[PDB]
Amino acid sequence: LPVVEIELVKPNTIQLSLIEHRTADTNPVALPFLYKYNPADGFAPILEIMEDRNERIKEFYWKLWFGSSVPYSNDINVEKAILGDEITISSQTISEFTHAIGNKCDAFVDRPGKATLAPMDFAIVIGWKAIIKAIFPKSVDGDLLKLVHLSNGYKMITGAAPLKKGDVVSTKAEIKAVLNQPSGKLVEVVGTIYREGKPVMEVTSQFLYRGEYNDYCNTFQKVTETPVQVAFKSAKDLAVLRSKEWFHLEKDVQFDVLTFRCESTYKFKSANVYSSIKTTGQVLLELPTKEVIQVGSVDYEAGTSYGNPVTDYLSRNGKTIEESVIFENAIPLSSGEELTSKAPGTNEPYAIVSGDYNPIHVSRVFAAYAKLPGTITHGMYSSASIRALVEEWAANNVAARVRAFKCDFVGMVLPNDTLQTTMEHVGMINGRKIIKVETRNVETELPVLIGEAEIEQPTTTYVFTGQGSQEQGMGMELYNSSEVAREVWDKADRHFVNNYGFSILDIVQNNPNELTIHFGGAKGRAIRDNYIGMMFETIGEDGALKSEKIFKDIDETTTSYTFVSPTGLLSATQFTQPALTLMEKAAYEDIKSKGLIPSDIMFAGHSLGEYSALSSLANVMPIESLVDVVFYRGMTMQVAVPRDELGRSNYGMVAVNPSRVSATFDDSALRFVVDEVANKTKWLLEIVNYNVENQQYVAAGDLRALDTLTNVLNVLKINKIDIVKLQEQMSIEKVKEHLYEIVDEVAAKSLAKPQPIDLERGFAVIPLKGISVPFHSSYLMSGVKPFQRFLCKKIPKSSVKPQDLIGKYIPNLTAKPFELTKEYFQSVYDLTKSEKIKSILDNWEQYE
Amino acid sequence: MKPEIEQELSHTLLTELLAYQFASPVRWIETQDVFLKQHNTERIIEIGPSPTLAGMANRTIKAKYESYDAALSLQRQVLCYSKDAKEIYYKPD
Amino acid sequence: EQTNSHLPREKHIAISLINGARNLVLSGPPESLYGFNLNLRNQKAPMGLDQSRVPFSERKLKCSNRFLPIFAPFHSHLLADATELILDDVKEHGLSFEGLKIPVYDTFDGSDFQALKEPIIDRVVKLITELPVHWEEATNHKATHILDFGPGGVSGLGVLTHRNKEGTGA
Repeated sequence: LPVVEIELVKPNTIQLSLIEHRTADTNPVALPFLYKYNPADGFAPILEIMEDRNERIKEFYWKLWFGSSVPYSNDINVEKAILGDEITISSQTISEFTHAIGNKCDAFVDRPGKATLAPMDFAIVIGWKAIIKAIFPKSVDGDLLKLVHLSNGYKMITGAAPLKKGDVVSTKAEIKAVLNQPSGKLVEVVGTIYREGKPVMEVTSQFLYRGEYNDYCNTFQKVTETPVQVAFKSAKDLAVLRSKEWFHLEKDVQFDVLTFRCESTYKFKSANVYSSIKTTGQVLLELPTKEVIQVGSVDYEAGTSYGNPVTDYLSRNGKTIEESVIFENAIPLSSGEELTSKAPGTNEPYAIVSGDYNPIHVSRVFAAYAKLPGTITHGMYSSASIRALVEEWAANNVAARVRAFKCDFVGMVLPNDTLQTTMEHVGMINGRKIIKVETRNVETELPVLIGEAEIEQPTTTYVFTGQGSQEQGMGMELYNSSEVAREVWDKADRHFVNNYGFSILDIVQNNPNELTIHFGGAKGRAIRDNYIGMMFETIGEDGALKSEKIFKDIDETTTSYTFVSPTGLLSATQFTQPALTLMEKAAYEDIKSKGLIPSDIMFAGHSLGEYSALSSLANVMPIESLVDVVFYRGMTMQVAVPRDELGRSNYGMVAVNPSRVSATFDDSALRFVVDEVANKTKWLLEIVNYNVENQQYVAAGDLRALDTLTNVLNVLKINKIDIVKLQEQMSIEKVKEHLYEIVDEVAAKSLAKPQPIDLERGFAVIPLKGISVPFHSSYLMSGVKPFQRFLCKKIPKSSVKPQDLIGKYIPNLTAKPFELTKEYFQSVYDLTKSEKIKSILDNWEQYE
Repeated sequence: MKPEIEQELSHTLLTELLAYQFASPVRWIETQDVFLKQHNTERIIEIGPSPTLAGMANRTIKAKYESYDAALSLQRQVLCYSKDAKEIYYKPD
Repeated sequence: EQTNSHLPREKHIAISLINGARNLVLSGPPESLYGFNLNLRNQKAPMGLDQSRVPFSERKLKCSNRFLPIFAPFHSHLLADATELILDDVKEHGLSFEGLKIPVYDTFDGSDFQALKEPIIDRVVKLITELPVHWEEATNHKATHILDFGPGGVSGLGVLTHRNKEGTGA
């Protein structure tokens, strides 16, 4: 076919017609060039008519990328965003595209019983005819032919669903950067792709009208600033910025630290003078209720400046809220040569799929006109290739894990070239993995693609330990090494000593056996009043809500009070569980400081880690409230049991291994055993811990029933007569008496020892040494109302951000994930017979 | 549910949940079977002084979720903050 | 069944070929088969374990399993739709075989193809795509010498067919 036509036109003018065929409709289109013939000079007989050249090139490219359908309209506003067009993502298009890029990721090939997924790189297919319309406007006038695609960047909106094969998808894109660099006219466009109105992902492309341009009038730039966090400590600082006429606060509230989220709008007048700067942004204040309220606005505006003063002032006087936390030493993901790819043979299959008919990649003649090495591969193809590479070599072929990918077309690749890439994990952000890549032309070793990808972590979950694992020196290495961790021990103890009169750090570090609180001068009295104010409830036989005192030993006369724990204060419940929640929250916060937390995490805690959990992941409470509730809980469950002269109880707790008794001893075995041994002796005995099936059960109750049971489990082991093995030997009722033939003989032994019976280790029973309160049992059910009061006044209702609790939180009361469905209220209320939840459950309709 | 309605609901529900947790048995076996089956979590990170739940999770895997992981080709990796410092911080030598 | 108890029937695993008594071939999605052999690696024992000193009935099962260099889930439901497409491509052309001369034993049923009421191609395709392979049942011969023209040779079907009919004098 004709690809080149040189012919005379109206006298003394040559029209070099450069023809291209493979178009949207395969209709051949001509690129009319004009050259003036000059017989007068021979040294230069023909000079090209340079006037109106860019327009001839532009209309050509317009017919190319859009087809002769839409009239070439060059009058595009730069300011307004450019609209795309609603397209239906069908399975055929997905298949063709995946084949054109050679992607094998099975999430995109149609499989039964699973939703057909589309590749994230399909957005450019969706958004090309919207993206490229941004380089057409008259103000950005340059050699369209020498255009070079510099860099591309994908970014899925946090929490956006990847594409399916039925999605009705539209595209909106706006142009951001038009700046005359020394190398040419850079143009950056960002495309916010939509799905039923909600934006799904953002694509940031980057072109370059190579050459030279001095149109410093039609150049500009819009950039959002990095959110900076400035901390105000002295009193001048608050006046320092209040002097700044560009700073303008609208709320007269005191503030300690302020986060500045700003954006700017530059307009240049020369290489470095800014004909205008309009930089508006918001200043934000972090309240202890974790609710962020804007204190005021930032409004700078000037002309012929040399820098943005607001940004500079933020830089030197404050640190940014940075997200890309970098390792000190990057790690190579895979080592060897297994990361090698190869360029295609022809770029036409990619062109017809991606709608990019750029004749640089398909025709020898254009590729020669731009003096570039030949029909180089489509840059977008080279992007998608490495993307599909890392999608399996970095995410183990899990498609939804990649959430953002950006790369820089450093070099060009001619077809069929063999490309080797390296793959490196360097940093972290928001809990997702930063992976840096370099694709070098393996036969020349020069780099071609330097990129960056944000892929998720494996589905993680965080559990938090309970009490019993305490020991001296918890995290003290971390406390001495992690600043952000030290800032929670220091934030907490200086709350204790100023409100309870002891340093938790000293308790954890040098665990003593006794602590003497002193109510000294003014602030000494200002502490013992706090102790006095602690009024807990234990429902007695009268049932009256007896707002009774915890410390009957503290009054208006007691000058000083002493705690004693023979084992060590670090073992006393009211002191240990604050230490545990502190060390756990310290570790969690130090980790979060490293951007190590995925967004889709599920969390839970074992009877104490629960508090250190919803305070950590859900931040329902600041540290100062958390320590108060955990200390108050320790004391409440402590004084809840009437003690002996030594402070000890007739109650206890025991851990059992239902496997060491007999292989036939199932979960139902020991729970039926506890049911019978507690229903006969009329004592209180419950299994409160369902830790491991048939390996770890922890039962609680009065020491009498606990020893009765630790003996029934010994005699059923030496006899190997299991209650389930009696189900085929006896009926359901005559086993209830069969165990009676045994349980009385050992109840006699339970009464045969001194009533505070020191539980001896059974055959498969390992008691809880150190504690004597049957927590998680119905015995403590009386003391809940005071704790429930304490909570609803220590937990600010406004701090509850429920979106992170639904499904991500697993309570220990109700092991199914926390979620506010009517059935969930039913399940919790039938388990606790509460009043507050059944009240709202009755009038449930007040939900929608 | 309006954000204010569900906030009231969530607040009251959480308050009562914690309050009665204090005196109701911890249902940790089924909690493990939730966060291992209903979610199929790969990395289980325990934070505390000692891996009391890591040992509490390895046994659950070896007891009830071996055929399930093999059927699904899941390589569950348990990690505790006590010993697995280099592995949780993704900066392991 | 242990493996399929965890998966839907679109990842279900089924017996594909029966190459003999203790020579079977499974078919299914490669990741599912991978998990299956993962179970096996647990229930199995290493080859050099020396169970000589432990009595017979309580010995650990020993096997040898590895994927065959095949790239299609042959003889399964996984290709059940391809059957109609292939026979449609047949109808597209004049693809058919006339009356046979030597009796050809069916692979799944074990019957003769000369006794076919259908054409043969429509039968052989459903025989390759969906139906399993009962080899020794299909090669229930009355035969003295056997010639394999298939691939592999020393690693081909010939060796396992030999081991199947070791004492029958072929």
